[PDB]
Amino acid sequence: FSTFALNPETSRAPHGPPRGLINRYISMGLPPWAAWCNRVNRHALYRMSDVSPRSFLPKAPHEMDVIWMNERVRERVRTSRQVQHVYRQLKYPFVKTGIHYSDTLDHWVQVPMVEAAMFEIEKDGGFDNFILKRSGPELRSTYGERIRRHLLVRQKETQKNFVLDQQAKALAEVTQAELMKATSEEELDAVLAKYGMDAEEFKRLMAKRVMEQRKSV
Amino acid sequence: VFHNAPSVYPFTKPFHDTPYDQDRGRFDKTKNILRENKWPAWMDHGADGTGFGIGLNRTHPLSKLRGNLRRNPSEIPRVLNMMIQGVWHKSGNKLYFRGGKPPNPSTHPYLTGEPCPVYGWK
Amino acid sequence: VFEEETLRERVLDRVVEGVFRLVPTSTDRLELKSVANIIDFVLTHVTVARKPLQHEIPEAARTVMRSHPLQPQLGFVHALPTDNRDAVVQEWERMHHLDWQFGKAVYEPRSAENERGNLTWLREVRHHEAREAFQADVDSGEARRRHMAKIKAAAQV
Amino acid sequence: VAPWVPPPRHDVKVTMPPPPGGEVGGSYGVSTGYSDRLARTPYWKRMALSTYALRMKENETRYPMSPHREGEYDLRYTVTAYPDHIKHRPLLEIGEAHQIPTIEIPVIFLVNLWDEERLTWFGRQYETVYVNRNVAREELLPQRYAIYATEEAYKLLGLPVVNHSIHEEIPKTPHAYKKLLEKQSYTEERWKYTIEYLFRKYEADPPELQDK
Amino acid sequence: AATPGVGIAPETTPVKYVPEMLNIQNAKWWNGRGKPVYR
Amino acid sequence: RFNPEGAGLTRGTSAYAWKWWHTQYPWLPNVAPADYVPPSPRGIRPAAWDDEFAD
Amino acid sequence: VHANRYVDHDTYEEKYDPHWEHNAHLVPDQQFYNIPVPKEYKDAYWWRDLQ
Amino acid sequence: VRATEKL
Amino acid sequence: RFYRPLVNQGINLWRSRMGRLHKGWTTWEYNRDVIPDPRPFPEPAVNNYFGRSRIW
Amino acid sequence: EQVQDVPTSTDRKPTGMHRGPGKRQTAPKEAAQYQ
Amino acid sequence: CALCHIRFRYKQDYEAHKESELHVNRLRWVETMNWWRETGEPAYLKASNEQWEWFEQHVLPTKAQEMGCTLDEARRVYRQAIMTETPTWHRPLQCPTVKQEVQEPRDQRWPASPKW
Amino acid sequence: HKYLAKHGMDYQGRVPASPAPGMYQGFSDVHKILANHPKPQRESRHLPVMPMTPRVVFEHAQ
Amino acid sequence: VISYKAGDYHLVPKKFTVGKRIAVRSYLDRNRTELSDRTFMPQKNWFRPY
Amino acid sequence: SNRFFQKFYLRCGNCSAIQRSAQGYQPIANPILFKSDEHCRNYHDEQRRAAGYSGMVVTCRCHRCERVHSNWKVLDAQQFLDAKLRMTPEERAQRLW
RNA sequence: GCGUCGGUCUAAGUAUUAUAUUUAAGAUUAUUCUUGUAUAUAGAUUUUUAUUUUAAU
Ligand SMILES: [Zn+2]
Repeated sequence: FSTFALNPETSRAPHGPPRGLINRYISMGLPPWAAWCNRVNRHALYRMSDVSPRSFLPKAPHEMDVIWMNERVRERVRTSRQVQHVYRQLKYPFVKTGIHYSDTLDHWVQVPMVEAAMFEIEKDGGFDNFILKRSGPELRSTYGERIRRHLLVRQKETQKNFVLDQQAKALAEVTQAELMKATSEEELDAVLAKYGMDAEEFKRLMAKRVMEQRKSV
Repeated sequence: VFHNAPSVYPFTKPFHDTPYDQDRGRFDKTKNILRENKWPAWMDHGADGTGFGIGLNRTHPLSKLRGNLRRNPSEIPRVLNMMIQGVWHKSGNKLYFRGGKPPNPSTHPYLTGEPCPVYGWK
Repeated sequence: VFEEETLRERVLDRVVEGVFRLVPTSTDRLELKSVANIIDFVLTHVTVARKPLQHEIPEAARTVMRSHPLQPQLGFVHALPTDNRDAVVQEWERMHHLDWQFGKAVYEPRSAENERGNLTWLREVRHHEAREAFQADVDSGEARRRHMAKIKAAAQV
Repeated sequence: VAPWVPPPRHDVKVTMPPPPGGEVGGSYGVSTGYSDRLARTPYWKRMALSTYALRMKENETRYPMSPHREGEYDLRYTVTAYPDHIKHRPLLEIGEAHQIPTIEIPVIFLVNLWDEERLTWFGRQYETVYVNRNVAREELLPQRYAIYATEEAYKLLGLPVVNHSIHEEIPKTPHAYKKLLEKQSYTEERWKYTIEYLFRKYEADPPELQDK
Repeated sequence: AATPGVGIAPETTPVKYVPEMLNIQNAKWWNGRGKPVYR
Repeated sequence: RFNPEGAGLTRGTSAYAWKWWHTQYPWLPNVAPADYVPPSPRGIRPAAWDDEFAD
Repeated sequence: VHANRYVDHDTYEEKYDPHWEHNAHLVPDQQFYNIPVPKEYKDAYWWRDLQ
Repeated sequence: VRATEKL
Repeated sequence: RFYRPLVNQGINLWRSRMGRLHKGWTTWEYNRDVIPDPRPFPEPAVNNYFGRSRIW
Repeated sequence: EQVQDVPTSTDRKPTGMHRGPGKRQTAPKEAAQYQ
Repeated sequence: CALCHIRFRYKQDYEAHKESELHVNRLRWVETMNWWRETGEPAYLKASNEQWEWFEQHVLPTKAQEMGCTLDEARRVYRQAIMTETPTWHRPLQCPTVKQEVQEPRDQRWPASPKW
Repeated sequence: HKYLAKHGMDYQGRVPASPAPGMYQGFSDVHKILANHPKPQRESRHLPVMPMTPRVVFEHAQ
Repeated sequence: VISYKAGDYHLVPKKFTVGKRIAVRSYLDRNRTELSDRTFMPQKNWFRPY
Repeated sequence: SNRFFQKFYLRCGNCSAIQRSAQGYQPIANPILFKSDEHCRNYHDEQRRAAGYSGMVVTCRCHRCERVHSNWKVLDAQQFLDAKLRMTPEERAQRLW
């Protein structure tokens, strides 16, 4: 605290250790609400220096459901109106209905999450990634563990449904070397009978494709 | 600690009141469902009108037969009520314990077989 | 409601016996008394008729999927979470669209995947194109060199 | 009863205890790790399996930081082993009003999308647009028109990695946001702040000397 | 018949009134059954 | 106090449903005999429906 | 134990992956010594590893 | 069937 | 130190009127921490009885 | 500033059906819209 | 008056409503919103276009040679994202006042106040 | 209600007592959904036998 | 181009939702006046395949 | 706010030039005419810098690419030595000072 | 406690109904007038009395 109009930033306290009472509690790390304590016992400046927060979880962390990212039900000590009674109360976070679209499982999915999760989802690139880079005891949800499983399947199904495109392109490539000439349409049966990729399915499928050449023009 | 249920605040809280609900505990009353009991039906209510099969049927380890002499903490409240109260069957005759010296379920001879109607025991 | 015998026989010989040439047992003829149930009774005994799809593969294409480098992991279906309990208490919960809700998902086995925006799909199609590029070395032989350059960096030291 | 009590989490090093739990992924609250594999093997054993050049690599003191939880202070040197409360603070402090205003996030459009009401473009293909937080989540992402503009999203698509600092800091007050709009207007849409764009008005004659 | 004494909180905020809110002393050696759970 | 054969009861539950309430067991869903297997696309065609009709 | 198992197209059973057992995280149990699960599915059991 | 559809 | 607080007298006496329900007991005095035993004291688990109604 | 003629109201239907002080008048988010 | 959710109990004010400070102000607001949609917005984001595309053709060519890079690459160094503009999301409207009013002692005191 | 529906008339006769075999088969404690009569029978033709409920046996014991 | 006028998708299908937000249904919104066709029309059945 | 001195080591994202930018002593808003919003958000904000710019966009001008942006990754000074000690003596002239 | 009556309720129960009350059934009748609660109300208070509540010196 200094009184000049324009106090340009500087390395150290320009005018000695900052004077005032509230500067006395900031010089020791406490927050400026220590100025309103009537007793500042060695436990008090421990209690209010936030060494370890007096703040807990509504249900057991092992049995928690709604995704509370990094929150507790912190109690806020209020001082009442005209006659200053001091009372305290437990303030919760705001849980929104998280109705997201996790494109891993190509469908909306709902998990109720605190506002802070609805931000850290978007900071993580998607809803699913926020489920996936968090880990067990960190993402202490239960719904988050039911939707991580579907996320872990419906990912390892994409990877599986990918290698299809590498076992299919292998066939498609290696069979083209036997669809080389249109000499015999009795032979196009035999090459198809070779890879057991029947004609009646393929013929019209290519037909629908040349029609699709006409469906897309 | 009433709210140990699946946290769903804006939706309907399934089961909420039903038999199978959450948020009612584990070792609770209201668990008539769980009427499934390993002990055979006939030994907790007699095979016939006279409450024949009624009793506490200790069983041999090897014997596949299942008896209702449990000692789990959830089952001793009824295993004493057999030894001190006894059963007053709705037919008028007092069952397993009817007089002075209360039985010793753990010194019973082992359950040898379920009762039959035609003979006594299969 | 096809209840009175005169009405059930007037429908059952015509639609389930006549049109479909199905024949219903006695105990099912009891509940087979509505337009809703007539439709289902058929739609079970005709669904139990389609020859079970025969997974028959040729040989010439078979040796392709064997020698092909990239193979499928193919065990994930079990990782899926189980919801086993009394069929009612499990089903009473889905009294409404409690289906996609609260970390559940009606997993219908999917055979093809949308490729647009699908992170986990582009997350590997590049990792694949990073495998075809690394694979190019072993084809030409710059891998063996760049690998034989380590041991000659790690020998004289 | 516990048959096969599990081994400590990160016991993989030959002559120093495993790092404390929580840091490896476990239960916080204890500072000093300990593994009965290490403490039972006599000293010479622990000095047999290791050469001096190695212990100086696992003696290694990463003093304030934690070698495992990258970016956070080692939880055997804090006041108490729990995670750093200060870094992971809930977005609302114990007394403030929730006046976190509407925030617009950047999304990478994936198809040339063309509004039919304003008759102009929500976004070209593969260009990041700042869209609403509840257009993106509810209309742009579920259909495959867009994804988020994260670092790795750029990596997956083929675009030069750009750091939008997506929600790097959320503003808890409108005028605390309307400053963040001024920071983001500079880094992202920088052509607004060129000596050529501050002078479109004047690339030619001051208008009072031109014809009519 | 029973009583939690806490009074059932809203189904949304499951816990109001921890016993600490009243400056209660519940040492295991003082009243016995004390030690709370949010701890 | 229950009435089985009550023409409500959803016809699957007449012993599971004497419990559950007076205000819920009408809604107790239909599930299965718990041994009825899904309709199975097996190949057993009715004894005399035959092909031509089956085809 | 059947997750991530190359089905071989002869016996249609899981091929013996020698790597699998290394990406496997033995989750303990009471009626089983130590059930092995692949690494990716390890966090769903985060409570039993704490019990 | 996928190799079918490419052609 | 933990300074003696003067619970019985002074303000801490009247503070009960000044909106303070729970006047704490001095849990710094008995602070020798060894458990008491409840006045409905339990009798040991040995079956004292030796009548004909002795129960297993 | 020439744009300070903000109409001390707004179209938004007042939440809080019942009645009370502070209804149906401008909000500092709406006052920045018209501005 | 559904516009402002007003049931009228007293006559002779249902008449004087149409020009009441509640109605006439709710008239202006629900109108200027139309103004924005009717003419403004389809022209505002018109000019926002016609200056950018001006830039990326009249200025960015020469600017890309300053980075020593290709022209297409700079359109991601001079516009890392296209922060379009709405009524709901204007950053400020005016650059805050540069010459701030000069502080004084408490109650016009002079030459210095001992109090705050 | 089963004669009226199937015969188009009021029964107009003394109804048989002793409910027919096969009626009230899901009921368990009939005793009210009946007179104090026994649970009628199975749907059989075997000779009538009292289902020895705990009650019937007591009457024997009187 | 891919036209889109907004006011579209609302992710959840238009039945399970209010304007936005999936709506709650809890066997107390429902009447007992449905389910009263059971007095004549019997409930659905699972006919086992022969 | 700020009361205690601390120097960070900010790493740019455009050139990765690890430049250091300190935080001097800026005095508390006056307690004589107290203001509860300006104080309790001065303090809570001070923990967020003291914990290495946790919830803030960092806006300092680079020294290598002379321009002011918001792309800095705040390096804890043992992630900095991880970087500083691991650069050939020439690139220390390029990325460091 | 029945009836009458007042108020509430057409997305949990049938508005000749069920909630929520005041009275007391049966038989005659059930008067005059309003300053406040309630309702309605229009940024709220302040204003404001179809029925109801309480009132009538
Ligand atoms: Zn730089």
